[PDB]
Amino acid sequence: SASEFDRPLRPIVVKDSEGTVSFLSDGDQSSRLLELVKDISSHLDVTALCHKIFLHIHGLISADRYSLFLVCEDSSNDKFLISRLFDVAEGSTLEEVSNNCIRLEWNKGIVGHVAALGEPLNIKDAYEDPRFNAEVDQITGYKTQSILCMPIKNHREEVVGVAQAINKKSGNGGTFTEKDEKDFAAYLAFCGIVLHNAQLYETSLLENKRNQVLLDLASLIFEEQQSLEVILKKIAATIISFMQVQKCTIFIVDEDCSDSFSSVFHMECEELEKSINYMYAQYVKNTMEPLNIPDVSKDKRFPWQCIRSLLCTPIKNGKKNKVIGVCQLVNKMEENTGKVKPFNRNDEQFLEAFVIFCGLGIQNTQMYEAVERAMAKR
Amino acid sequence: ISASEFDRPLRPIVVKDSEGTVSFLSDSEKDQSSRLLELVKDISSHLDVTALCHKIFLHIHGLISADRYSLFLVCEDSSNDKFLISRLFDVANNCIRLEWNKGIVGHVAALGEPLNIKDAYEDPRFNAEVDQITGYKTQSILCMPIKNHREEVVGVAQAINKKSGNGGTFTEKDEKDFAAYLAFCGIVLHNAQLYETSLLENKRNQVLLDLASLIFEEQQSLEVILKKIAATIISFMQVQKCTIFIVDEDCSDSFSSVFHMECEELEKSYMYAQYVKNTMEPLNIPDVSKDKRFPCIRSLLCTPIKNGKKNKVIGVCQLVNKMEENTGKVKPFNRNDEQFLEAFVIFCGLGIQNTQMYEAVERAMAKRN
Repeated sequence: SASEFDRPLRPIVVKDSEGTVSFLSDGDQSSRLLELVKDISSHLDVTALCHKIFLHIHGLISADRYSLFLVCEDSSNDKFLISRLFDVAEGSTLEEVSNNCIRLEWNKGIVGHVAALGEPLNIKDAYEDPRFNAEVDQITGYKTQSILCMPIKNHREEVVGVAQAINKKSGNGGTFTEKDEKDFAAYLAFCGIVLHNAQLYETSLLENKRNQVLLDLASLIFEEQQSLEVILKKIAATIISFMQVQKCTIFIVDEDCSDSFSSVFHMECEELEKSINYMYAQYVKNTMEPLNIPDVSKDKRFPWQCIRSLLCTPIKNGKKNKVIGVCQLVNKMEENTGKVKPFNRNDEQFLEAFVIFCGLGIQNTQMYEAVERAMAKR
Repeated sequence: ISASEFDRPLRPIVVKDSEGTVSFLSDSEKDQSSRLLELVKDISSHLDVTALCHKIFLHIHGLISADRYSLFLVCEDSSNDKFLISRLFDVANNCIRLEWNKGIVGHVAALGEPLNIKDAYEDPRFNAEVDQITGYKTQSILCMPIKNHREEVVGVAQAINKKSGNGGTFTEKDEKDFAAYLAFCGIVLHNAQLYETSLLENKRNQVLLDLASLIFEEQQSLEVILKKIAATIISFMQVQKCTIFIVDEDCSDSFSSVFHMECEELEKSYMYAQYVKNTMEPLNIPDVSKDKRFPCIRSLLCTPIKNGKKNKVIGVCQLVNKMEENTGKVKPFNRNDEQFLEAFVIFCGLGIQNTQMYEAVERAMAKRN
């Protein structure tokens, strides 16, 4: 389902030349340093690679608590760091990676900001920092003294990661060295590269999986193109499922009266599945392009549980001109919340590809029902 | 766009499940001590295998000092038969290709040990045909293996003929400097390959995705549709003849009838099918004239078009003479070639199947008229 696909990926489908539409795209530290870079260099797996980095910074330079952060980016290009790899309280755990996951939005927090500016930070007293949040420090009676918080960038200087060290170990009540930066920041510069390769590889693995899904759904709907009702159910069921939405509603442009709608098929997302607000359908037919509305109680186009976010595409046929039906998704839901987000590019992008086959299939189902209506004229 | 640009090892194109149903969800998935680093830094950014090679090529230049330099990339086809290829080769266009244990290099490949060669005209493995034709004298030779981290050999690089005052061998300490840098190339090389295989696994999904939009466009005639099918299969797979057999609708060990296209276009309308029909499984005959048949038709792929629930055999697909491009030369089928057809057959299944049902009403209506 659609929500592990929610970083930025390439289009599923591609136009060319009044785009006919297609799928097919186109000394003895220096010494040590090395031994390390070898050790990461072989990891393409971000989880795996992240662990190995976290491990590495540890004996990289001397302090009390370390933290790694990984930049992320949903499909709407909104970014943010998360970390499950967090030094805590010292002999004291449910589990390690404790089911449990920090997440800073972009530019908030000491790290937030390191990120968003991509310059390192060598604080001597955290409490002097206006972006230190002392809530944790307070509740657990740790004393956060000194902070090393450096960005990790890929070769193009993009920030992919932040990593910081807290409270330099010391028996002279000390700070983080100029040297101390360097060693830490050297080793990171390698990470930013290796890591970035890791992200790009995992994007393709995903980019794949998405297409495998698409192929499976392709086979599914195509199995039984003999009853409109039959086939819409599978389109409807299959979508509500993968898209995590609340309703789906297919409208079939009528084959004779090329204006209005002969059949209509609805489906709520606790499964029931049977046969009254045509405004968006008629728009998207007459407009012939998709409709994405983050929420309708704020869209000046359409006289205003209930219908917040709308992503409503049109099904064209073969030869790619007549809109033959329309598809109206309603109310994407944040995964396990049930909150209600707006459809982002992902969802737009999958649907677009999906209804190409939705088209083909509905069109040929209709053919069948056609011939069947011939036979019952004698 | 040819089956043949996908001829390396890939994930299973389909998983079949406890009981019939093939899915596409596959792979269960979501000092120069300091001077070296400058070098490692520079390659590690690269996931393009070309671009990463060109880079390794340069580095090795500044790394040991020798007259002619070359770097060799291991390769691999659906069938797991490794060669080496190379387009970076000081002769100080064209692309070398060595089979697996041939040559010096192909030997250091296959043994993945280095050869440090003091005079070349002594090593058995050497041959002077080329020195001779061209007037070079090969002399000393450092040939080193490039391993990724699991110690497997992904490439070979070599340096021929030291530059010296005293006339030089290749130093106990040149070997090291080299092997060294080569360790890193191993690992980066490997990932870059890994990346591209992925990239390739996805271009595959879009070939299918495409050549399914193609099929299910109109399913209103068994004649139309098999043309569309065969036509594409022939170009895609690079064979001379597609023959689609459709099992008798009615009952059952017959063959209703039969499209057959060869590879220029349209004129249409005989054992081999049979065997698949009955077995229910793909058939791979390298040489068609050395099996269980008695006999052009040198090479045979026959795949069974199954059906809805994937337990009956709707139909059968067969092709003749896989012929590598750059040639025309005929040639057997391999895992790639099976796999793509294994997939393309599914949709073909539903494709056909669904057209059948339509004609089953064209033919209900030819009982009146």
